[PDB]
Amino acid sequence: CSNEKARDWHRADVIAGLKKRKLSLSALSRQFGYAPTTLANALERHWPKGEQIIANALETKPEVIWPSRYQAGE
Repeated sequence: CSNEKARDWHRADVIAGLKKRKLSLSALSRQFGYAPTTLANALERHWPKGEQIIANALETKPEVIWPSRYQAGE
């Protein structure tokens, strides 16, 4: 019924995976300035630039945390 964690990283695979080192949507938010609400709402809101902030911490690409949303190829 609820896809919640459809194919992308669970809301917990995001924070649990990231927080596994030293990251929390609350810290990355004030580290750049955007209130904690912005970073959080960046999970379902229209703002692909918010995922860059998170993926940047893993030195990876957002296409790795949300692959089923990106499929136009490369």
